[PDB]
Amino acid sequence: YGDLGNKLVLEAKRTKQLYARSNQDVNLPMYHEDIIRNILKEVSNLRKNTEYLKEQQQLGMLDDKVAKCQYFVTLLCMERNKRCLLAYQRLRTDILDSMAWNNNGLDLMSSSQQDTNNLSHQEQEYLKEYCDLITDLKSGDLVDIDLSGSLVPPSDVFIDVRVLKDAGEIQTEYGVFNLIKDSQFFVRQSDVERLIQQGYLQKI
Amino acid sequence: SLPAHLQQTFSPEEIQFIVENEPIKIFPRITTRQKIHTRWQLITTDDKALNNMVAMRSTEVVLWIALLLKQQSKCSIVAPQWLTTKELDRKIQYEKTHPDRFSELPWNWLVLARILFNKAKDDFHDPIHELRGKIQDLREIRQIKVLKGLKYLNESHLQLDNLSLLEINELRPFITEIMDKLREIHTASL
Amino acid sequence: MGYYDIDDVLADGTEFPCKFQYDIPGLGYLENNPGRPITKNTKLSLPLWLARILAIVGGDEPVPFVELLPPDMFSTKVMNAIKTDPVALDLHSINSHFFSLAIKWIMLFSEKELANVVSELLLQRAQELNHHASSLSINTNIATSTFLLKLEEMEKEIYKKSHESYKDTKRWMFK
Amino acid sequence: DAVFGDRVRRFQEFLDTFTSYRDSVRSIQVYNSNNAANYLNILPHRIIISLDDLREFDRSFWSGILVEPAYFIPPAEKALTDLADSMDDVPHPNASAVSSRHPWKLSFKGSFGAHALSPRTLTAQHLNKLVSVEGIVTKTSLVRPKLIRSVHYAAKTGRFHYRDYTDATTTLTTRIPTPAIYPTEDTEGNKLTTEYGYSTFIDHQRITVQEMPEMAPAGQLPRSIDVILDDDLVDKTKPGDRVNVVGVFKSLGAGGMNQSNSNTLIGFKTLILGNTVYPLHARQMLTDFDIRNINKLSKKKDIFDILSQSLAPSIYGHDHIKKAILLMLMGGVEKNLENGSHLRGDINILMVGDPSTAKSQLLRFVLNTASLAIATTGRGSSGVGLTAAVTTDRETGERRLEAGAMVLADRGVVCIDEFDKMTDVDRVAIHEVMEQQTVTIAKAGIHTTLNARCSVIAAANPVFGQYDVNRDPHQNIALPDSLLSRFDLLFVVTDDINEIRDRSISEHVLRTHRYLPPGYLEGEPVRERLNLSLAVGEQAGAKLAKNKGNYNGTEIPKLVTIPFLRKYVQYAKERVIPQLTQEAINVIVKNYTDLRNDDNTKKSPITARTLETLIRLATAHAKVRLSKTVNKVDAKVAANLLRFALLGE
Amino acid sequence: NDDDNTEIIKSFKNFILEFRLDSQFIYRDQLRNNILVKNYSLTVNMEHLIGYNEDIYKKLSDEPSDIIPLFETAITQVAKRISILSRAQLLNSLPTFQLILNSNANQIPLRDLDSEHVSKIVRLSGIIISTSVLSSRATYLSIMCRNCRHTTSITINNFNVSLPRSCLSKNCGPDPYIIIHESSKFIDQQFLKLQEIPELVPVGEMPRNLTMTCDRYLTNKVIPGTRVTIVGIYSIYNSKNGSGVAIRTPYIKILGIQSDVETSSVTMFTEEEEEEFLQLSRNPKLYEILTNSIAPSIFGNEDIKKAIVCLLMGGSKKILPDGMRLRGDINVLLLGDPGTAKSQLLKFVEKVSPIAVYTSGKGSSAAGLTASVQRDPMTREFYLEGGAMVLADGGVVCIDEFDKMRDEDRVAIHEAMEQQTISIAKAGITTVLNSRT
DNA sequence: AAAAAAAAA
Ligand SMILES: Nc1ncnc2c1ncn2[C@@H]1O[C@H](COP(=O)(O)OP(=O)(O)OP(=O)(O)O)[C@@H](O)[C@H]1O
Ligand SMILES: Nc1ncnc2c1ncn2[C@@H]1O[C@H](COP(=O)(O)OP(=O)(O)OP(=O)(O)O)[C@@H](O)[C@H]1O
Ligand SMILES: [Mg+2]
Ligand SMILES: [Mg+2]
Ligand SMILES: [Zn+2]
Repeated sequence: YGDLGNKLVLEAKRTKQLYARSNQDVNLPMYHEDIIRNILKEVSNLRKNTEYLKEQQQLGMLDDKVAKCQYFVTLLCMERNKRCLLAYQRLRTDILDSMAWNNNGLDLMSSSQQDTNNLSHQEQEYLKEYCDLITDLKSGDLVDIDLSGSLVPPSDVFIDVRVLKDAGEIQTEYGVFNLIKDSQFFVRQSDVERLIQQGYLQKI
Repeated sequence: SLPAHLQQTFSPEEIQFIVENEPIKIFPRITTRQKIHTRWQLITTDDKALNNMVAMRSTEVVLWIALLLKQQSKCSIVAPQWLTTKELDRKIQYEKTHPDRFSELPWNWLVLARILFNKAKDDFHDPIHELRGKIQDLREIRQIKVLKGLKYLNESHLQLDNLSLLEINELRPFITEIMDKLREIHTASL
Repeated sequence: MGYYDIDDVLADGTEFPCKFQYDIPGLGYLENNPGRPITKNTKLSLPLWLARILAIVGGDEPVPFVELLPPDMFSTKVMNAIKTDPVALDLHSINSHFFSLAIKWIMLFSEKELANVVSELLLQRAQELNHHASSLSINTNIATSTFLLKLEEMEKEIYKKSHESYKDTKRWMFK
Repeated sequence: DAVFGDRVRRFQEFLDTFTSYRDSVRSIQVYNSNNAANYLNILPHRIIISLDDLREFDRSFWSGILVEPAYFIPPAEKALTDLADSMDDVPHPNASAVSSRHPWKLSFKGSFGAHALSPRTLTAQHLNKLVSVEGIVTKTSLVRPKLIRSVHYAAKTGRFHYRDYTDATTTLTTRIPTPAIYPTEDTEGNKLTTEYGYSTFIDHQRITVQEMPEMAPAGQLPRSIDVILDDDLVDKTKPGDRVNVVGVFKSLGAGGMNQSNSNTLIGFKTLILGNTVYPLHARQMLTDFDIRNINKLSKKKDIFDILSQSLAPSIYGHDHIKKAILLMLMGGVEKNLENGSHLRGDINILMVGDPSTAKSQLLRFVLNTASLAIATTGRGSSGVGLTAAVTTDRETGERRLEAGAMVLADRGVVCIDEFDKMTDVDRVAIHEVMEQQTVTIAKAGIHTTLNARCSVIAAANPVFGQYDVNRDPHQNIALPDSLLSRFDLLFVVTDDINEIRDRSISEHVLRTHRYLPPGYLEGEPVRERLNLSLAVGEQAGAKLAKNKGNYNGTEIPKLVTIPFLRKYVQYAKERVIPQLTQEAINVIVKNYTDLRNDDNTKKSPITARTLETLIRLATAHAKVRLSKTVNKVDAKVAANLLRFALLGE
Repeated sequence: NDDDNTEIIKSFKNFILEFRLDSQFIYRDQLRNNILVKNYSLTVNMEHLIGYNEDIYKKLSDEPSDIIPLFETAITQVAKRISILSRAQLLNSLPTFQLILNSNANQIPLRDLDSEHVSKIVRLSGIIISTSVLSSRATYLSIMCRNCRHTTSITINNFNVSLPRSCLSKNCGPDPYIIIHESSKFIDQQFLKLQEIPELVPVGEMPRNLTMTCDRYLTNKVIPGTRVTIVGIYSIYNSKNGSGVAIRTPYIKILGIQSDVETSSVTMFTEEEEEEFLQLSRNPKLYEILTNSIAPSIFGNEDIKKAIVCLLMGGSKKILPDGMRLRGDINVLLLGDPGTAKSQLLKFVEKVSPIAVYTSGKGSSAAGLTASVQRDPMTREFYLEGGAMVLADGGVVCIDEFDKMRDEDRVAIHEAMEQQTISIAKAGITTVLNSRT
């Protein structure tokens, strides 16, 4: 029996649709590890049942055909439950890494879900270590290239940009940008991409 | 680049970039001949054309540099030969008289057209609306021919001699997947 | 065939008719009273994920423990209907994993008469898929949505990808 | 020109490829020849072809038939007639019967695809195309003969002349119209006398069919289309019968295109020429292993409880009500005597109870599971129109009777809700019918006795809002005693408040509402579907797939599926007619005497009718176990059921 | 004569092929997307036509019934130009394209229509009360003679022809012709009845009815009881069968229809409104933002508004393999003291619901609610006519003064609301009818 | 010929 496992897989598909329709890493859902641990306890029951069945089979009272068929059925049950659980976990890890890579490896606790408490603790430490790996990777031979930058090809050199949030004045190369609330800048494209990604600017 | 399924095909902006990384002709409005002054000394394009440049003469530069000079008053782009009414007329006649072969056109088709119509508006010797309408008619008939030819989807191969970049890009995810499914069905049946 | 593919693992859960060609005492404990053995030639609706292997192990006259009956999904009626008019037929009512299930079935059983009919099926439906994908609004009648609600689950990704590609092309073209 | 010959020879090749139709033609020929001159059924010259084979043979001819039947059907029937004329061998024929020249018109079956439509879906772009329409018969016309070819004779010439007439509705292809003027003079003036017995006449009937009300758009009324059919199948089915009619949908008539139009807003006339008819019934035959299953299950000791529990599994309680319903659906045999006139054969059940006790739901279940039944409500019916109505025919201009609510339900069962709320006047109709199972109409010069042997089940609520246990049963029921005495069984149902039963029924009902249709997810509502893939439809004994019936395991006792129960009742109502013996007679008379002289309070008074009810119930229970004789156990169970229905446990 | 027609056709074709705003030829792409989905029609907006050139609009407004067919054949000429290949020289199953118009001109009330509006384009609004069954019309007639017996074809337009006199060139009759029904082309036509809106009726008068005719794609688009906006031609047709002298009954030829419901009730919504609805559903206080929105002019009632919202959403319909039905609606009864604003909530509930009817329990009858058995005086046949509880199927019915309703009338609704189906048996008509509300 | 609304007994 593995029908419970199906309820997981179908649910995962909905999550994929959330990834597809939005085309943006945002509001990842809250885990379903309760059903997972229910499956774990029932498969532990299955495993102990297999161990006892092997015990009677070695005893000699049990019939060989019954033992072998029950062994195959139980092995298939474990295989399918493991398949469902790994199908869930692989998609979870994929979406985790996809949202982790694009925000410069900082996880942006200053602004995406706020407390990221809908993730499991194991998933949270995985996210932290992946951020560590991303920070480490661009510290090698690619120090002169920002990998986590934009991927839209550079089409124009001078653009108009409109401020979205108020701040003080920010130092730049040979200049200073005072972010007065609700103002428009006519500046270089290669100077405000970091601010635009952070959400402090608008109207590219 | 992952972004979901954006790792399999090219986005239109990438197509625009790869097209604009191509040579083009230019008539400069200024002079930068060396005194017989800062060196251009670029890495991915010959400087000797840019540095040894004199006004009102023909020279070849990359498209993005031409656009950058066109933003100021330092440029005058020369339109290609195929962007005129007398060439598009014979082209459309060729498509009309030949109902199976795609006419020969540069693979930058519709893309150089879009860029030139957007930016280089005041340098054309012909009205813009007429050229735009004729290009639309060309696109229309080529679309009809592509739709007619798409009916044959063999599991072995296919031939498309003279399709432009955008036409191939917008059709790849459908044709590729359908042919892959047919191949899988055939292979699983043997 | 992908282990971490969600559509495949969903499709593996469909139920197929089967026959116990070989008697096994003490079985059926997951379906009826455990103390009652299941007699010979007793029919159940077993899922694919165990029917594929349980009918091939044999165990031992190395006859398999179970025998798999021809499912009603692949029947003469459906073949006649699909051969008559495939464009107006709604496969979504028959199944949601029709194509993957058909591929699995034809891989298990070599039948040179299903591959050509199914090939002509999806080849004919691909043209209307392209026709609907190329129709971008500038909201629409009943025909297009009626067709879209007849589609198979595996055709939805093709339809969506084509629609997004055409939409991106139009968005770039008109600025 | 030569296209007719090409199509004829192509159809001849197709008939040569498939050898089944030739065998059918040979069989029909030999059967007719055997019926001719050996010490009344005659097979009509019609054959059914499966166009799936035609598609598998020649796609072009198949598409030509399915798109433009006008240019394709006539060559096919001509080729069939020629093949019949070559195959047959009658060296000594008759004179009048040899001139029939029946073209052997065809019938079709198989997959249609986009041509299996509904009366609402028929539009302009489906004209001149072979189609199949599903629906319910609403009304029919009269069978009137019409002429085709007249035979004329003149005494002097000795040569018999013949003239052929064709109309717009007679043939698929439009030809030059011909008037009905009898030719009475020859070219040389010889007097011609019309020769009856040599001319050709064919029956004619027009019927109308409408879309089923269930599959209709919200806030829309059902729509109707009209069907013309002649020759064979001329008097098949009746009003109130689900049909699937295959034929050609064509327009006819000038439709005001001539000068006769009074306004520009004129529409043409559309009409379908039926080729064949099939009964839907949402099939009705039984197999050998079906008989084996029925017999082996009837040999069980507890068949009646299993069958009773098999009715409406979602209704909690009401066990004896289910048993009475089972006995009613397959009630006792009718008795007729040369001196004793008529004896009633079925059983009627009446239920009265406080609101929300599952009476209408059980009645709806009985309607769904019955072979033939009609739904009726007390307030929305009128007794005059419930039995027979007088309406004028549009074609002939005369007035003819129309069958009422229960005349259509002859030999069926009629279910009535809000029985007490019906107007008192209309009740007399029931008083007329349930008395002798015959309704007599005498109005506007029509004198006829119509047969109606239906059984009536009714449910009514008491006069007060809730039943009063402390009150007289007579004053709790608004109906008069005259009609109450006719009903065999009176059942009273009350929802006594009890926490244990409340918990049980609550968990049962909550179990019912947590149900999901197979193969469909729970996030979206139920959506409509299309028809079956086939327009016309159609290892042994080792499967028991739908025999045992225990689809899901929730209890130790068995349960059987509904279609097998319908098969069982169909078999029982026909194959078994039991007889009673003296052993059951002793029990019947003893329990009647004991019940009559017990002298304690009872819900209803008893009389000689109750003993006749006991006899009918004993016969019904002798039928339920598939035995030809009545056992005393049937008498005991009938007595127990009556004692419950009259006293209570 | 023919030169002017060619000039007009050329003008309209130039308009179609040359109209562009910014960088898009809207009408050509519209034709492409219509042909791809098999919707042979085109929509023209008045403002674009006026902005392009004023002479074409002047000619269209002068004599519409003579000019429109020229435009509708120019459309199909352009469609054949831009949809098929010459191939140096077939199916050609493209009929004459349908033309649909939209406008924003000043509305004209029904009672304001008079003799000066004959053969003019008018825009007006009303309520649909009855829809006729569709009928067939001939467009391409194949005609056969009887004596000379040759073939001929007749093409018929729907705007604004009889058997030709004499034969085509021996000595045939006046009109020796018959109609060959096979190899003929037919279309669909439908009739509708329109009634004045209640708020625009003049003082001390009664509503007036009017007759409209639609054809092809415009048919089967509206249902009775829905407010609509119609643009069409107000013309007159004589009645030979039918007082006075030289009388002519007027009617309307439908060209364009706008409806508030937009025939939405499968999903017809595009992506923008879909994502807007999803974002609204993500609001964590949507229950309160909906409760506050139920009649913001009524103060104090909160549980009543919550009950009304719950009723408006409706339950979940359920079916079983055993065949039994489960109801999927909830019924709310307001039973209280006068002055507590009960009817003012009833009219607002009528307004909000997509399908709703408001009626009084006093002026009502059992036969006037479920189904009335009318009888056609001409053909003398019985047929069912819908009442008020069948018009509100799939919606909500508003009943006030429920206690003033007669006892005999109040009993017919029992089965209609407990089983959602009504059964009738009158004059031999045995029909079970569904009513879910 | 049959259904449905209205005033008076
Ligand atoms: N024993 C029962 N098991 C399941 N459902 C029940 C039972 N008794 C009553 N019900 C429920 O009661 C509801 C009332 O249904 P319904 O109106 O048909 O009943 P009724 O007793 O015939 O009522 P009425 O006298 O008002 O016509 C139904 O939804 C039905 O499911
Ligand atoms: N809570 C309220 N807030 C504002 N206005 C109210 C409120 N209750 C009643 N009214 C006012 O009462 C007036 C009359 O109300 P209405 O006639 O609808 O009362 P009702 O309770 O439905 O009466 P009835 O029982 O006699 O039919 C309206 O003009 C309305 O503004
Ligand atoms: Mg009830
Ligand atoms: Mg009020
Ligand atoms: Zn002639």
